[PDB]
Amino acid sequence: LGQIYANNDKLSKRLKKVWKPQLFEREFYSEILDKKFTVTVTMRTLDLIDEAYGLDFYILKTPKEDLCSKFGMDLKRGMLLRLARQDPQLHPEDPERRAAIYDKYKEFAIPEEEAEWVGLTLEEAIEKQRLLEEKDPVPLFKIYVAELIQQLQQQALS
Amino acid sequence: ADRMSKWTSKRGPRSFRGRKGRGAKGIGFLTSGWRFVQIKEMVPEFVVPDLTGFKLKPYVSYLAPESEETPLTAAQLFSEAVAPAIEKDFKDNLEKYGFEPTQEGKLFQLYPRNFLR
Amino acid sequence: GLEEFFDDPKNWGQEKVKSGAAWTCQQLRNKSNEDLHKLWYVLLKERNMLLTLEQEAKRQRLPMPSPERLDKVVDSMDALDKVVQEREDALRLLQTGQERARPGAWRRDIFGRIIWHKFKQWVIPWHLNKRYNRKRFFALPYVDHFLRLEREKRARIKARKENLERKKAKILLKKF
Amino acid sequence: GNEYQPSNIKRKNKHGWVRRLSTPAGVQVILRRMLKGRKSLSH
Amino acid sequence: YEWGVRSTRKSEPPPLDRVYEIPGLEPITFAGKMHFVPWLARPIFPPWDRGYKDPRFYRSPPLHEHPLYKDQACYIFHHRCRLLEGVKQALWLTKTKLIEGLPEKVLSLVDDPRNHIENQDECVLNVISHARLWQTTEEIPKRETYCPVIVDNLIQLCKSQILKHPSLARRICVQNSTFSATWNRESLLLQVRGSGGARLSTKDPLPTIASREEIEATKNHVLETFYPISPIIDLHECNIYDVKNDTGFQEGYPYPYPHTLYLLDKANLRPHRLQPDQLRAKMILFAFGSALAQARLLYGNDAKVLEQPVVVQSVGTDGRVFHFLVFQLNTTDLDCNEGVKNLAWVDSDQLLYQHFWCLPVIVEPVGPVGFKPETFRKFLALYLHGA
Amino acid sequence: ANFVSWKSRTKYTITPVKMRKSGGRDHTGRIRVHGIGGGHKQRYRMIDFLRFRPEETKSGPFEEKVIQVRYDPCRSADIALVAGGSRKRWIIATENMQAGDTILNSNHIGRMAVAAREGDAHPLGALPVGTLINNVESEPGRGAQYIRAAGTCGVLLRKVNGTAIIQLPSKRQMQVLETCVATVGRVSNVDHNKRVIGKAGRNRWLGKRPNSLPPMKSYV
Amino acid sequence: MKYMVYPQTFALNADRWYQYFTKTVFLSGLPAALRAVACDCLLQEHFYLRRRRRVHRYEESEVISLPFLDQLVSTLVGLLSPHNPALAAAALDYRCPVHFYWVRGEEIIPRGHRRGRIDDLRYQIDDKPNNQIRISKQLAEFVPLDYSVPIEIPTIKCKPDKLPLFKRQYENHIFVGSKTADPCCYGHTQFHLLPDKLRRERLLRQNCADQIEVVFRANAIASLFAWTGAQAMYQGFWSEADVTRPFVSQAVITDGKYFSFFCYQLNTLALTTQADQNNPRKNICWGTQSKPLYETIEDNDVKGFNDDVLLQIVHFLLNRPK
Amino acid sequence: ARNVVYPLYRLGGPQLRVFRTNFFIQLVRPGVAQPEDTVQFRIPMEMTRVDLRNYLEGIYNVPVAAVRTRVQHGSNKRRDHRNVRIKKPDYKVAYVQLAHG
RNA sequence: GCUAAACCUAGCCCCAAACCCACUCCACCUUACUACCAAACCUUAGCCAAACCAUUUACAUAAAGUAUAGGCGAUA
RNA sequence: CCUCCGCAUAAGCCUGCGUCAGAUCACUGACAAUUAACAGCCCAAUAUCUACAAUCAACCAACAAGUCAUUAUUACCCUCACUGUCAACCCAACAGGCAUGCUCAUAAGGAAAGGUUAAAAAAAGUAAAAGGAAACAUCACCUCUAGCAUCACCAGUAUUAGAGGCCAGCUG
Ligand SMILES: [Mg+2]
Ligand SMILES: [Mg+2]
Ligand SMILES: [Mg+2]
Ligand SMILES: [Mg+2]
Ligand SMILES: [Mg+2]
Ligand SMILES: [Mg+2]
Ligand SMILES: [Mg+2]
Ligand SMILES: [Mg+2]
Repeated sequence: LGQIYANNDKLSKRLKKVWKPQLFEREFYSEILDKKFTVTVTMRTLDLIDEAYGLDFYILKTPKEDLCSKFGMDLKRGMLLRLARQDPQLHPEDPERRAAIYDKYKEFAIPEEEAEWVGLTLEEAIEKQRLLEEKDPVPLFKIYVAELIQQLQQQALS
Repeated sequence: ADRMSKWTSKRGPRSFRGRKGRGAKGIGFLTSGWRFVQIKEMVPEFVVPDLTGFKLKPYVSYLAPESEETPLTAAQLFSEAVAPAIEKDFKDNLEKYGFEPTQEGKLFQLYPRNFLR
Repeated sequence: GLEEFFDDPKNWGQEKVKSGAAWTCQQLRNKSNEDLHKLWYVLLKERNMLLTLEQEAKRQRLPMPSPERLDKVVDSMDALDKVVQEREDALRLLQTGQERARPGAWRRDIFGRIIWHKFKQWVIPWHLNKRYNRKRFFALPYVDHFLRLEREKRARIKARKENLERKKAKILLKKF
Repeated sequence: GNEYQPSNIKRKNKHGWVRRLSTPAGVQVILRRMLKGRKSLSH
Repeated sequence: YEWGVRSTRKSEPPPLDRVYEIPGLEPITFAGKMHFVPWLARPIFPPWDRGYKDPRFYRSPPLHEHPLYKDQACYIFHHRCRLLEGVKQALWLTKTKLIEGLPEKVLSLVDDPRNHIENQDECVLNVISHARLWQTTEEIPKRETYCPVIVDNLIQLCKSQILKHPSLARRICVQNSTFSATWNRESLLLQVRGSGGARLSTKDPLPTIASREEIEATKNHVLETFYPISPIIDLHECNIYDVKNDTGFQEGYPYPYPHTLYLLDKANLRPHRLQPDQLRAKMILFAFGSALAQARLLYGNDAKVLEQPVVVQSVGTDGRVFHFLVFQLNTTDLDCNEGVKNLAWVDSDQLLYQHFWCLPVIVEPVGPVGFKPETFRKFLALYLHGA
Repeated sequence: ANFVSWKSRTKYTITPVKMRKSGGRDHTGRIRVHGIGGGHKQRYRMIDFLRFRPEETKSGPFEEKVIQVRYDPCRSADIALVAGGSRKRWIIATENMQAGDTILNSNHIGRMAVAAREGDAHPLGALPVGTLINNVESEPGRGAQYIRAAGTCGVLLRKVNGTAIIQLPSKRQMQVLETCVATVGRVSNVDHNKRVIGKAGRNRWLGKRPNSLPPMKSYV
Repeated sequence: MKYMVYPQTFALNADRWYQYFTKTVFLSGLPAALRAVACDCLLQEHFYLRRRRRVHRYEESEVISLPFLDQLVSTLVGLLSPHNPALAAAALDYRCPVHFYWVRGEEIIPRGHRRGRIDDLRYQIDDKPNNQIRISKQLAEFVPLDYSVPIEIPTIKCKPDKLPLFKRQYENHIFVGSKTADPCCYGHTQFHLLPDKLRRERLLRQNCADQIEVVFRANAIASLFAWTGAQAMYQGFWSEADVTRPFVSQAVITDGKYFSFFCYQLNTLALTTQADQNNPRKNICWGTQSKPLYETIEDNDVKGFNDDVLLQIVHFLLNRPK
Repeated sequence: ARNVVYPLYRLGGPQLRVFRTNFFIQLVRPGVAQPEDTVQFRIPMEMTRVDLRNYLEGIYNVPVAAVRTRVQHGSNKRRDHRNVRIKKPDYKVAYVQLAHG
């Protein structure tokens, strides 16, 4: 979203211009997720996929800032949780293919405690953390029973 | 033309005045032909005791002493209500002593309330 | 009968009636729940008696015989109701551990502010409740500016109050 | 000067709380009245 | 060309959030919260069913789980059915021959002047004037008010002759009586569900009209079949039905035998009001229906030719116009197109008054005009049948 | 705005439908078409322009009967209530169509031409070339979009393999497939053109306010 | 605007009030194959007729009891036509309106721009009997015109508004069941049935079990005064030209199961304060208590079938003009 | 009771019961002539006709036969020194006709 | 000598310091203050100055109004 | 003596000539009231039905084409709650306006005159000798554009749709 001078001299009308990229519905095959996605993509993205030698590398290599898609970051969390768990659900009844795919991307091993939080927005992480530490409160009956059996076991040792 | 006045039921056209009521609670529901069915169970029954031979008048005599306010905490109610049964059955399954984990089977559930007042 | 809306017919026009104390709370914590139920109806009928006597007092343009015992009966109904709520609360903390009798949640309405939302009872679950889903419990970003403006209005009122307190203190030290 | 020809349906439908909250602009109307400190935010 | 534009149709939900496509991960939705939030994902709710049962929120099973969903479509004939081809279609569905004019057996009841209410012109003039003018507080009564009151008061005039004939003390007129009768016709099953005013019950059945020479003479008659109209137009194609034969009554009922069906057309609007040919068709199907149910109550569900044939007559009206019908049901083997046929005598367009002046014109006084009492002679002939 | 179109009924119905005037306004309540609005009220009779439709569990050609030739407020031609088998439907009337007339809705494309009567509907392969037709489709199964107003007619000019060429009343020729159904004869209510409105009352009663060769086209 | 007197009324003790409005003395009392046909109608409506749609309890007295009473009247006017030829030529109106409009008393306007002015307080009864029988000739009076009777008419000591009685303004009608051009202006008998509100089951559930029979009695006085009174207006009498002969009609009113019988003898149309000065005369309403026609109906037949109730129906249908 | 959330009734549920009644009542003297059976009361706004019947039946053992209620508008026309309207509170009135004569 | 006149103290302003608020009960996005049924982001523009207006036109200290930019002008 | 006004409902207003008391051409405070039958407030699904105007409706007469309807199966048993009800009133003006039903001079509602004098000028009314004036829209027509379907045109289809143009008499 910018402006131009009308015939590339500053002494003409300053009038505003939008430069839109060229979009292409293409289709990809993530080997780690093992799925064909239909993704709208640009020519520069196809070029970066070629330079990374695959969409799994393109997603696991590119930084969150640089990639700049929520969907690409969700693919990244999907692949990283698939690598962080060494999931048998990649290719069931084909363990050699699983171990080959998992050893191809051994470079990006992240622990599972970190791979869940990858690419969450701040509100979505607020939600996930809200569901972690939500609990039904403990009925004070049980707390008072614990304290009183503690006290009667202090009196038992007297 | 007033904004300051409270919007009450006395105030609109006919269609407005019919809908809005005061704070009273619905007892049944409307049916076809605008025929109100009253449901017996939605009407509150005033459970009222028998006051015969009852020794408490509305006032207390001024000759009664002064005491100290001790609000009933759950520690106290646990102590007197539960603590003898645990002391007896410990010197010799928590549901034995008047505890209930759930209360979905219960008529007077404590959270959320179903009783009134 | 209807004669329970009026007191003893000997007391009519006596302009002073000896009534005792109110119930304090600690006197009432010694009574059973059946006994507090019955005392509730004793005080209830007494309260209706005194309210008819007030309204007839204003009607006949006269003063009340003794307006104090209305204050005492409201005092006792308040104490009794508070005791019963104490026992409900303590039992609720033991059996469930909740603190409110009624559920709710901290939400955040269209106006950006954080509100304790008290839940209501419904029959259908919330996702297909057509009227519940018209309420917005989120604030869009055009609200945050007004949140900041409200924040600063509160800060100005607080600053003015605190400063004004210090000025009054200086006047007290000049006067004494 | 009989320009105001009253009805309560037009008044609540034009300027009530629900029409005010129906749009973002109207929510900002309420917020300005709430910030000026007004006793009536709407009809 | 399909009907119903897209703007009035159920709007499609927006397409799912892309997180539901990624195989590994659970999405984070606003279902943890209990309200919409636009920066979380829209969750997918399980199909909720109300556990208990409440009548004002009942949602009935689809049209297969109904315990009588017969695949073979039954065409039903209720009282509202306005037929297309008029009388010919009811003659086909009924398997009957038509005979214009009432028989001499019925009209000969009022041959002598002894079967007459005294001053029948004055009395019928007072019934017309009462219902059509003097009846209610309104200046003109609508057809809704005048129609059943005209029919009702004419039946009271004919009821006043218990003095001359004791036998009329053995007939009542019931209302809100709903009969039903199913029969097969060539290929597909038919049913009449009869819900009309004033079925006049008797203890005694009506004596038959047609001799066996005429019943036998119906064999050489052919039903005038028609085309392109498949002869089940404007009936109600129902799949969810029950084959049943109802006389309208429990068994062991005094006054069990239908005499006259007084069916009327009391709708205020000309669009609503039945056309007189369709009125006649409705009478043929109702008299056929009640007579047929009488045959199934007396003789089982046996497709045969009846030895005691049943006769049920009916009077239908718009208010000022009368249509008489005598129906002679003598076979129950309906499905073939041959053998003996039922036979019916009609009176078409027997108006008893051309017009009624409720307000005087300025010239013509208040009252009816074009009064012709031969039609009440026909009415009173039908009331005195079997007495 | 709260514009919900009345054009909302899903099932075909023989009854008139209460329809709502637009007033020339959009769905956004702004006048897009000047000089509409404020007529006498009308109800809409749903016309079946798919002239050959076999009914449920039927196929092939089928006869139908005209019950009533009815004036229609929603258009210039008058219409016919026409019943066949177990269904009535409103079709659009040809010039000589009486009550009681029988009309064959045909599908079979004959080897020879079909000497059709005045008001029946045939695929364009089954017509003598150089006859007046009306209610012409554009696709097999499209429904009859053209040659539809009062007294109008178009002549089947010539046909090639699986293709007929029509002359519309604007004399622009149209290339349609062979197996598209068109009805023969000219549309009814002739001398709808030859008429004097006389006063502006009738201008206002029809919902009207005051105000402020091409190439032979194909569908193959 | 005028009070709007409902005969079939929920109001407590509406009887005593209607004797005030009406100027009536209520005196208690009165001045074979029929059993077969009656039980045929009872069993016809409860048992023998097959209902398509299920008859709910609220829907009952609209569906069940109304054609029962219709069939009773039509069949008894059938069978009793030889014994009483006046019923052979008598009109039989089903659910046909009777209106009467009269003025009774004076009220000074308590508030507003018309305050302190004499405004006489008008009343209207709009009624629909279930079915009424009207004869062209008039029944003989029961008691003589200007019959003294020592029991006194009630006097209410508050505004009639206090009996939940409300005012409206609408068309003042005086109507007997048909317009004045009809030759059958006089009235024989009138059959009412109490609506679903006034069931004695509810009146026992609410503590007004006393008012049960009162309901019957109120429907007696309001309806018949509105009928006889209206008849008196069709013969030209009104409040200043009072009736020179007593007008008489007759009403069996019911709950569908319990019947009560009433006679009414209108002696005065002079109800206004101008016309109640030299007016010793008053209207008299004779009445019975309610008695059940049958007791129960099981599967097949009736049980506990009273016969005196049919005899009082018949004795109502059997009297004659002269 | 008043100012309490009532528990929701579902079809086949228990009876709604109130143990300590929240709302008081006062019987006033009528300002106009009233029938001898009638008794006038000032119900609080939320109390229905049915609640008043069961209220007098349960607590006071009065055989009530009819109840009729009207809501009375208190004036909003009287002002402060600040030209601000004071509202006299609206109140509900019950007319109770006693049974058994 | 009438009308009047006088009056200090409510409070406020500018700093500093310090990071604020918000469920007695009940009701409150439906016609808010009503007990209870099948979807957010997308360049601010212009005034004005240039004595018109058309590109343009401001939104700790010190280097420094320096380098720079600019109808190489206003100015930045 | 007026009455072209009334009385009700609607919309609107919200206690605004009820009682007690007091201050002020000659409102404040207290208390009390409007009681439901009238009117609002409705409706279990899923399918499937709804060609024949109204007009005293009879024909007759038409065009601008019209304000009104169910059936099939399933589920269904409790019942009279809630709200409106007052007034001399509203929108204006510092003249006017107002929907509907009845009454069509009233059974209902009201008062043109503070007292006087009887100047001018001004307003209104009556009488007066003799004379008797001293452009746009649009039927219809023409032109141009447009071969077509699910938000107007239009649920229309070139006979269509859209845009254009056109003397005697009387009298202050
Ligand atoms: Mg009220
Ligand atoms: Mg400048
Ligand atoms: Mg009513
Ligand atoms: Mg009023
Ligand atoms: Mg007057
Ligand atoms: Mg003067
Ligand atoms: Mg002048
Ligand atoms: Mg002159």
